[PDB]
Amino acid sequence: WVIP
Amino acid sequence: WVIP
Amino acid sequence: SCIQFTRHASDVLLNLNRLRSRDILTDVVIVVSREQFRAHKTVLMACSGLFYSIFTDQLKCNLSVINLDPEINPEGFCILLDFMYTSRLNLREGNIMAVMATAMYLQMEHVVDTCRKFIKAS
Amino acid sequence: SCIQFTRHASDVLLNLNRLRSRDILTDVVIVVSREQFRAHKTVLMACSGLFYSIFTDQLKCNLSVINLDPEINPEGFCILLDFMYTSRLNLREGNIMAVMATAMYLQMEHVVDTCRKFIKAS
Ligand SMILES: O=C1Cc2cc(Nc3cc(Cl)ncc3Cl)ccc2N1
Ligand SMILES: O=C1Cc2cc(Nc3cc(Cl)ncc3Cl)ccc2N1
Ligand SMILES: [Cl-]
Ligand SMILES: [Cl-]
Repeated sequence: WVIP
Repeated sequence: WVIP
Repeated sequence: SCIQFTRHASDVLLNLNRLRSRDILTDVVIVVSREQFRAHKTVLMACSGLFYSIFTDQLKCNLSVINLDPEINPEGFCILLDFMYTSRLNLREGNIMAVMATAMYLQMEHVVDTCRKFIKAS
Repeated sequence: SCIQFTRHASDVLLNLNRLRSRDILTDVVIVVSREQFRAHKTVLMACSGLFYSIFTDQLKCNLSVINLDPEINPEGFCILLDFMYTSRLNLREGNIMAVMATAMYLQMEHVVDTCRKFIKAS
């Protein structure tokens, strides 16, 4: 999971 | 396009 | 010896979401309490262990309406349906409990994992 | 303020390809000369300008069989159908001309672009  |  | 187009999967999902927003080729309505959500069975199956089981059933595969368990929160479902079609999860303090419970019911293991991690941190 | 799961789109496409290999929820047969290819209309639309136009047509959207132009090569179509469901293109010296022609007909602009680049290099 990432910060888009 | 890449070499997978 | 194939070559690969890096953005292909993302572009496919983006176009499937555009079809969903325009209600094109949607073939099922998911009923969550009073709320109704139109979708594509194949996308639901690709994202959820529960929908995968439902639509591989020789009788349920032909249903145009699926009613979820009355404990399921429509907002939690909506957030998860958006994630299915975009890879983006609107996880917030006020919805995390309903999102985790809905992801557990829908069998969306990666969402369950990040919800458990985010709850643990607080 | 969403979070994003990097592998989600690829995982969705992988599961759609698994459904295709098992002939699950396929809703159209594409006829190319004597050859037949089963697929999901939504995936075809998401990948091809031609299928997007066909299945948004109020009459053609309801057809279970689509016949391609007799000039279309079944192998070129097969290579492109595999690319639609995997992001992987089996581009070879012996098939590049048939793949480019089929991608132009199907309106798959990124495939047309790499075929033009690979031909130019030789
Ligand atoms: O967390 C999850 C997400 C998920 C998706 C699917 N859907 C498929 C799985 C396979 Cl092997 N082939 C085809 C499909 Cl559509 C099943 C279980 C789960 N669990
Ligand atoms: O090279 C290409 C690939 C492609 C895909 C699609 N399919 C869509 C486009 C839009 Cl805007 N919304 C929804 C869909 Cl399914 C149309 C044209 C082309 N050209
Ligand atoms: Cl997931
Ligand atoms: Cl393309």
